[PDB]
Amino acid sequence: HQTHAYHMVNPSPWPLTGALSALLMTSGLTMWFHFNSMTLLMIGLTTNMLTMYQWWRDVIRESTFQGHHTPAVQKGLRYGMILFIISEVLFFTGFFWAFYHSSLAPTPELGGCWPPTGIHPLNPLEVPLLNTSVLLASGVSITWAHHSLMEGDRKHMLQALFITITLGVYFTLLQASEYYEAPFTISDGVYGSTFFVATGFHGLHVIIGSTFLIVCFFRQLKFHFTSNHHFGFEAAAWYWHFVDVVWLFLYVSIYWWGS
Amino acid sequence: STALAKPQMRGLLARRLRFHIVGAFMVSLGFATFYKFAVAEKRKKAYADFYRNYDSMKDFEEMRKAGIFQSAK
Amino acid sequence: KIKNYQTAPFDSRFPNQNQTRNCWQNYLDFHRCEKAMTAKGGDVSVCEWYRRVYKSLCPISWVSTWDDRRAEGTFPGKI
Amino acid sequence: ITAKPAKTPTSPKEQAIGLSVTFLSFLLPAGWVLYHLDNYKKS
Amino acid sequence: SVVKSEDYALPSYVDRRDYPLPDVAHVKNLSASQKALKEKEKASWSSLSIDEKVELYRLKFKESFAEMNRSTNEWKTVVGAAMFFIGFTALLLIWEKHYVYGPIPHTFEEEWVAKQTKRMLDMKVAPIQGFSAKWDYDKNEWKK
Amino acid sequence: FENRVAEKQKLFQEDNGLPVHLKGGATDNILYRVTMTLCLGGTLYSLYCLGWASFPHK
Amino acid sequence: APDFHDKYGNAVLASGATFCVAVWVYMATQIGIEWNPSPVGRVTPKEWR
Amino acid sequence: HYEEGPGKNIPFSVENKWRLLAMMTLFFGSGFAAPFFIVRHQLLKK
Amino acid sequence: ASAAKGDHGGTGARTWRFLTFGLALPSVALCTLNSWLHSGHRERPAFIPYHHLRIRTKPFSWGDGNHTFFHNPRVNPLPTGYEK
Amino acid sequence: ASGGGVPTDEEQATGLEREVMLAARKGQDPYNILAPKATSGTKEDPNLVPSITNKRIVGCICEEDNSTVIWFWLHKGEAQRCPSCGTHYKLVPH
Amino acid sequence: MAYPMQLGFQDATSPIMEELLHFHDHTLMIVFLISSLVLYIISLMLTTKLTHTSTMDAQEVETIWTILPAIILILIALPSLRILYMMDEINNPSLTVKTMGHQWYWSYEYTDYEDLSFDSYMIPTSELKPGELRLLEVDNRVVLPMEMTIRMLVSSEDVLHSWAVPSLGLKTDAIPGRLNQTTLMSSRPGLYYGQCSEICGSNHSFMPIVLELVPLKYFEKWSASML
Amino acid sequence: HETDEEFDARWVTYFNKPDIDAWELRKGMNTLVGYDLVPEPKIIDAALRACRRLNDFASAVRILEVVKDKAGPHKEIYPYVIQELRPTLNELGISTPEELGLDKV
Amino acid sequence: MFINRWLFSTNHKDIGTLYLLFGAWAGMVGTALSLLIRAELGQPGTLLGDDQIYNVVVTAHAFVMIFFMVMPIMIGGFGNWLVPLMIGAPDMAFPRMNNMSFWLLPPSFLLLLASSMVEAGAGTGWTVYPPLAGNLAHAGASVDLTIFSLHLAGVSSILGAINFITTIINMKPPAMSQYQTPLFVWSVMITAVLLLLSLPVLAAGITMLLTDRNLNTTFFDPAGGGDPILYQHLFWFFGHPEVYILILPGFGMISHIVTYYSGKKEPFGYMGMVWAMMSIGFLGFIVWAHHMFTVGMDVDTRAYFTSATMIIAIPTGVKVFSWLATLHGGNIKWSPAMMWALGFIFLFTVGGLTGIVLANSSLDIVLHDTYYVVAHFHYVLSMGAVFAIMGGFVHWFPLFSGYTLNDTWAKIHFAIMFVGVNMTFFPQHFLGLSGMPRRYSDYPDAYTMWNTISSMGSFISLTAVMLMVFIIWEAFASKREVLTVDLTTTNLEWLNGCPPPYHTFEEPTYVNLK
Ligand SMILES: CCCCCCCCCCCCCCCCCC(=O)OCC(COC(=O)CCCCCCCCCCCCCCCCC)OC(=O)CCCCCCCCCCCCCCCCC
Ligand code: HEA
Ligand SMILES: CCCCC/C=C\C/C=C/C/C=C\C/C=C\CCCC(=O)O[C@H](COC(=O)CCCCCCCCCCCCCCCCC)COP(=O)(O)OCCN
Ligand SMILES: CCCCCC/C=C\CCCCCCCCCC(=O)O[C@H](COC(=O)CCCCCCCCCCCCCCC)COP(=O)(O)OC[C@@H](O)CO
Ligand SMILES: CCCCCCCCCCO[C@@H]1O[C@H](CO)[C@@H](O[C@H]2O[C@H](CO)[C@@H](O)[C@H](O)[C@H]2O)[C@H](O)[C@H]1O
Ligand code: CUA
Ligand SMILES: [Cu+2]
Ligand SMILES: [Mg+2]
Ligand code: NA
Ligand code: NA
Ligand SMILES: [Zn+2]
Repeated sequence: HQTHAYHMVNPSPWPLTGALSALLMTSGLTMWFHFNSMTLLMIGLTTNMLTMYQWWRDVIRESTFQGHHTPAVQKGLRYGMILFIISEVLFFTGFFWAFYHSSLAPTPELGGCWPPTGIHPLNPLEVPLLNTSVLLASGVSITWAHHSLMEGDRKHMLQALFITITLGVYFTLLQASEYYEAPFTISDGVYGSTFFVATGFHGLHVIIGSTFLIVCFFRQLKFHFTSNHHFGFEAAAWYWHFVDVVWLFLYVSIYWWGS
Repeated sequence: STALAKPQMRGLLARRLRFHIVGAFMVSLGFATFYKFAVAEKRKKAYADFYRNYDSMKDFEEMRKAGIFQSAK
Repeated sequence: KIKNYQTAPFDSRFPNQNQTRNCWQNYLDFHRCEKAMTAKGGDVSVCEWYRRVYKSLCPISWVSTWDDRRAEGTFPGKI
Repeated sequence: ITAKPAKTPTSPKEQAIGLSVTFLSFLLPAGWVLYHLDNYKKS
Repeated sequence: SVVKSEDYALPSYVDRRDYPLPDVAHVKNLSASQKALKEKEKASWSSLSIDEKVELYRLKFKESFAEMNRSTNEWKTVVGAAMFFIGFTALLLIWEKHYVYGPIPHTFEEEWVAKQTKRMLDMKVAPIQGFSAKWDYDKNEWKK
Repeated sequence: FENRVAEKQKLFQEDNGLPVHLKGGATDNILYRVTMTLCLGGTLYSLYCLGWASFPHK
Repeated sequence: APDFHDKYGNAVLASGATFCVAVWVYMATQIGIEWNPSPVGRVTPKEWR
Repeated sequence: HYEEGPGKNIPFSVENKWRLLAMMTLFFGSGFAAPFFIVRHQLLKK
Repeated sequence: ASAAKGDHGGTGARTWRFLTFGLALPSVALCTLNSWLHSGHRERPAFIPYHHLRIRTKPFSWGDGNHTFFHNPRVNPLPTGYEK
Repeated sequence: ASGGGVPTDEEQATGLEREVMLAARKGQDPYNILAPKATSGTKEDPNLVPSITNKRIVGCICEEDNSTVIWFWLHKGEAQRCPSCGTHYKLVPH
Repeated sequence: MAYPMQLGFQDATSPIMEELLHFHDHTLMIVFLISSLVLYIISLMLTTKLTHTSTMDAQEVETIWTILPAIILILIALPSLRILYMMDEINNPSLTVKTMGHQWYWSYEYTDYEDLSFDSYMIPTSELKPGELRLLEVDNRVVLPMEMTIRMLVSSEDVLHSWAVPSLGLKTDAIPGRLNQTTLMSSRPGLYYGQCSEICGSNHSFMPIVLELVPLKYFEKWSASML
Repeated sequence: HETDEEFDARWVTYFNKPDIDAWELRKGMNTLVGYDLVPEPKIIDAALRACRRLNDFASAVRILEVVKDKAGPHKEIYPYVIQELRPTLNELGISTPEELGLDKV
Repeated sequence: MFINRWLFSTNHKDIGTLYLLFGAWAGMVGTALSLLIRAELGQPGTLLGDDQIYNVVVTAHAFVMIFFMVMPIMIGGFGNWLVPLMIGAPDMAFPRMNNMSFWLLPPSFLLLLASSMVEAGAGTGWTVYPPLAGNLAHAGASVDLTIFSLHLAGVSSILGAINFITTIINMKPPAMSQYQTPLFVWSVMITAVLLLLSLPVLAAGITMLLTDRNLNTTFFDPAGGGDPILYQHLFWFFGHPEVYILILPGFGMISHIVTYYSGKKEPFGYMGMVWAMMSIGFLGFIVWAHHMFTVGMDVDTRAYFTSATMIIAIPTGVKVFSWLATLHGGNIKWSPAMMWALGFIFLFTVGGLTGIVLANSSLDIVLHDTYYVVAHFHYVLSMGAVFAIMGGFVHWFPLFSGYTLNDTWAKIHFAIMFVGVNMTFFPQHFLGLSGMPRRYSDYPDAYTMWNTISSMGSFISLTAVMLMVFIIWEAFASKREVLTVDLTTTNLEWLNGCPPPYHTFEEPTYVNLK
């Protein structure tokens, strides 16, 4: 028997299934891009979802059900999440770098101007402003959710978290609509390239963040969270704030300053 | 017989170090010049001596007559 | 005036290794000048300098591509 | 470090075998490929 | 004497010139005569014989300083074997030259090199120090 | 909803030697088998795809 | 008791050195390797044009 | 639990030195051989 | 800045709910209204076959290889112009 | 405006998390979350090292801010001393 | 060009290359000083039976280990940056020449007056004339006036290449959509060789550069004849 | 940082403690040989008498060996130290490593 | 049981062992590729008769040595084995995610090998610059498989970096501050911070290349207003921290080895060593454009990158002189690991000094993309990393295995390797100074002599590698079991015996605060 507070994890198949899912998704994208076929990719996506589901299921089992999350284990997970978020910030930094590189020194092929000749940018005061109010509002409602949880208030936690998720969905649907309405495309030179890749990765993170919030919502429904122990919720909240802040930088840089 | 005299017994390592670091330095400063005198100054003099009375047109003429050029027969 | 033209002179607007914009600017200047002069029924030959400079600096393929695109109506610079 | 005498001693003869087998495992396949390089081009 | 794997956590014996007095005696268990010797050691050491003094030393320690610090002939084996394998490498290089490599380009033929050498001198390759500087253009020969 | 955490705590703390990924019961075993079969089968298929793609169809 | 090095050290050293020198000298000089050394003081320049 | 101790904390057997030799030969040998066979493969493609 | 609001006595759930319903959601409602007026079709841009736009270096891995993923017939011309 | 429905740690914490929580309430540290405070470390006043077995590794930071830690097995029986500073440690099993 | 068994730089063809040679001598002297000092000290540490294994105080000696290297770096940086800024000074060229990299050959454009352009390909080994250099000769050399400041403009019409002539101290990457500028001035007539210096595919090894430096009058007649 | 004399006096006092135990004897010698010095005869004398109070002849011989070892290539140091210690060696009946043949490889 | 233990591991030792096996196998692949390189160059003319294949071999050589040999061995192998033991931790913070970092690597390696088997391979250089790496000059799957291989390796190391940072910050004894952790632990921490920040930038860059190749983006394509030079910035923004990533755990092991075989309880100037690694890690983020001195950058930018790059010599010098000061007064044990460490110190110094030569942008104009750069990094990186790895391997082999190596054989191996690597790489300085470009399958005739010698050298190192395998076989064949190890008081990783039990520190160490 151990006399430290750390978690020795049962031998697990999910790292291997996760790694194999990565092989399948990447070889699958290769197959899709070059050999006109989607089979490998679909299998990879499926095994990836299965891996994530069972892995995080087990983390819930280990914590809520088995009590392995001592304060020391929880503290480790805090560092882990913070460090993951930092890595995601640097990933976006590479796309912001690409945006500023292209837009600050527009080449002659673009007309030597930004936005390029033939590009008609979206009005940042229209749906992009709406998007901004939506994610900012969702940062307020998620903070309400956190305080309700800490104060032991089940109903208001659920209501605030539901509002936050609804806003996440609203942003996602607004963005999908704006993608369809946009008169420029990903193939419209470096303007389209930077716009859609940067906002597209952001949109993906909004979807991931929303999903994580939905997971917390159902765990809350099932009474998993105590008023003091709820790291899955914290963290979905940190990740959500991260997604808000990335949006603000996108809005200021690409939509506003780059228009 | 006679007794043996008392030798130095303390800081033998530090005393060895003190002695040899000066030698480590003196190689360097003594050497410094070897690359300097034998390579660097030699090079400066070679370039100076080469160009002092260098006649580029004469050099060209010799090259031209040797048949090396596409543009000059 | 400045005939005896040897090559494009140093231009303090473009003092660095990347000379792309120098070529570009002079190309634009020449064709803008030609258009302005023709609009006013004037002497195009006052524009000659910009032509000499861009001819000196610009790769032949760039000039050729730009000329094709002006004729096509797809030149992205303002003239 | 100190250690026990070998539980299963590897004699000079056994070492020669292990060494030779090891060297051949690297040399023979690569040697085969390199020897036949001209055959791969002329095919 | 006999050190066991399962004893790893216990203070152990070592012979090390920078740790002269190790944590345990070399020999822990004592025979009847060895016990009597340790008793004798409690009286004046002048009454101990040289043999008894050596035996007491050998109970406490394994090797002496002179023993543990002795030089060896290992360098001969190391340097000799290294040279053997470096020599073996040349056999692989001979094999490679014979069986893998074909002819090198015609430009290395003696007459080519002579003509190319003249052309390099004609174009004054490295005329300050490197190449043509070593040719005497007046005497039509390599400088001495 | 009723708070049933205590029931889950009892189930997952049962002294049955099962690893956490199978401790929910028979459904864990099925889902595990489906996942590993898709991964291993998919990996074999990726290798086949590599073999196919490694050779020209001029 | 004499160890491996006491018994065989001298022989390993002598044979190793002799073998190494011989095979490298042979490889370097006898199998047609073209080292392409400097022409300086070696090659007589020849009319090319 | 698992076997612990020398020769037991590894995914390969060292119970027989000759079987081990064969396995290490195949293991390091396959890695060393692979680039030569990749080159051969590419040359044979045209 | 202190915004212009000014609450602080204890940062609790009640305050954050007050902000959610009193500031955050009303801002969304306002922006939603604002968008619901500047909606409607902005005229489609006249087609010019600019070489820096409608890039095709490799066919897309869907459809006929020539349509972008969220292709909108109304406003996204192909390299050859707007669809018939 | 505000009801309950969220369980507390007191009600719902289980397994090792609960043990740590209950022991902390008693001012006890069976899972080694806290650094023990040193005694004077004499033979009369040795540092008391709890263990669930008959030996435990001690690390001794001989002087404040030493970067070097001195490590050794402390065995059941008479007090042992740090081989660097000589401060005394004694195993108290359990 | 390089010659067999060469150890150092090709002889300088331009004053800037001469500067680089002396600066390299200076730096390599320092490099030799440090590497030998380290080797000497290491051997010293390892050649005594005398021991001292108790804690050693670090701060006094670390001052020396930081300050002296800092001083040495300044002694390298000072002449290093002098040459950098001299390389960059305004010099007023008499001529502009463009070069475009291609897979796998160089083209040259001299368009100050007339439209002169041509391609420059490696002479295949089987076609070398007696005495010519394997992998280095081209069919059409870059003829240029000696003793004159020339502006070279470098770009590419496909992948990256890099236009280099070591004996002039030149290497300028050739990047599509970009026009990189360098200056060229030869103190001497002759033939000066270089090789593509950015990996550009399967014939990267086989697209060399040959400059032919001759008097202006010869350059002018060659230019005219190349139209 | 204290004189040579104060350093030596401290060490003399260390080994002179009447009821010095085996652990303290080992700790002392093992610490002392870490320093950049060969210990003065008076330190060694005190350490040898501690060996006597601890009824440990072998450690006395070992202490003499480590004196020789700490001197390194300075071959004059050990014969001098032995010289200075001879009355103590004679008084306590301590044989040197050489007299015991323990200097043989 | 086999599958549970070796495929489903949550144990830092076993996962460490997996990484060491993977890295060793990769080392054989990378070595074979290096020999093919030197075979092509071993005489003038063409050996392979296919320079696309040559370029593919060069490219794969680099990726294999960096991503599959060095990083897995140092961080995955020694990091996993040693870090938890050195801080008395029962395992890594995330022992299951740790296992995925490992298992991502065989698929990553499979993608790289697939890239080389399909079409004509990725003959791009390990830099993968567009437009050469674009969909016109490299049409088809090869470059995309290379990008995906890098994605997987990237994810593996990013998650590993999160694991190491968390473990090192969170899982020390409560009394142990960060200034009481051994230098190797520091070196892994700092390396992990560099990975965490740098790899996502690379991921962004290669993703943009992937979309240029497949989704008609034009990040790097001037036709759409893109810029090939943007890719270079993104790549080298990762790529310089990466070279420090490759050496840092090496500095850490070197500090332990030198301390140990000097018979010291501690390295000289511990806080200076910590300071030096952190300074190097920091400065490593602000120098990347020294890889781009010939792309056409402004003069002031060149002056800045020259100056910032040279400054790194200062903290690096502190480490070199502190190793020397660690040796000073040591009871020197001439073990094979000590020889590797001593070889490391001198070869690293040589390569670092040629780095200082290259930092000078004016000189780099003439040296960029020549064999002088190849010589620089095979000293500082290739020899530095390999010698630190071999030192660490010989030193800790008895800990990991419970068996001893034959020290004489190991000394013979070091000797052959030392001769081989210097014969191979030293003459490449002359080739670079005299103007021979890198990434060439053939050279003007003047360069023959040094290329011939260099290729002969490469065969000497081949003999050493073959011998290394035999030596490991001989250890496992003979089964000499470890008894006692010296200096356990200052080398905690040995204190649980050899090999340590599956579970160590189930009861944590006792450390009081005083
Ligand atoms: C391998 C073939 C060598 C061929 C040498 C040709 C002989 C010179 C011609 C005889 C002279 C004939 C006249 C021709 C002069 C041309 C000089 C010139 O125009 O141009 C300048 C030259 C000048 O350089 C030389 O002059 C080469 C000398 C080598 C430096 C010392 C290294 C040790 C010797 C090398 C052999 C061992 C190889 C193992 C490598 C060891 C790693 C350094 O080119 C360089 O810049 C070389 C680049 C080296 C930079 C790395 C720093 C190395 C530091 C190590 C110090 C080790 C301490 C020794 C102690 C060493 C003990 C370990
Ligand atoms: C282990 C990996 C490693 C390390 C540690 C380094 C260390 C350094 N490197 Fe290197 N380098 C690479 C691996 C590494 N390098 C690789 C792989 C490439 C090319 C990649 C490619 O193109 O494929 C490269 C390329 C590279 C270039 C680009 C050259 C070009 O492509 O044109 C430059 C230029 O500045 C550079 C400089 C430096 C410097 C200044 C250091 C310094 O950190 C070194 C500092 C150390 C010392 C200086 C020695 C010790 C110090 C003393 C004894 C103190 C006293 C000394 C002085 C006062 C000078 N390196
Ligand atoms: C509502 C916003 C949410 C986005 C959800 C939409 C689906 C795409 C997936 C999102 C992931 C984002 C990044 C992938 C890059 C491209 C997609 C960018 C977002 C997007 O969806 O852009 C669309 C194009 O999508 C396209 O090409 C479709 C191409 C789809 C395949 C993507 C290729 C896979 C890329 C590999 C990712 C690498 C990940 C690296 C991980 C780092 C490891 C360290 C825009 O449509 P359009 O018709 O051109 O213009 C509008 C005209 N009316
Ligand atoms: C189109 C979509 C396809 C892309 C695939 C991605 C899909 C979406 C994934 C959404 C993320 C869901 C994560 C759910 C994790 C649930 C498990 C959990 O939250 O576990 C918690 C621990 O936190 C923890 O591990 C924290 C674990 C944090 C996980 C981090 C989540 C981010 C993952 C992003 C992955 C891809 C991003 C990169 C894309 C480029 C458990 O501890 P507590 O909550 O304190 O409970 C204990 C109390 O009950 C005791 O009283
Ligand atoms: C960079 C890596 C360096 C590798 C160095 C390799 C050193 C040599 C190892 C021996 O390799 C063998 O050599 C034989 C020739 O000596 C080949 O037989 C070939 O030649 C024989 C004689 O001509 C015939 O009997 C065989 O059929 C024919 O396969 C054989 O295939 C090959 O395995
Ligand atoms: Cu063109 Cu390399
Ligand atoms: Cu760098
Ligand atoms: Mg380059
Ligand atoms: Na909280
Ligand atoms: Na070749
Ligand atoms: Zn202590």
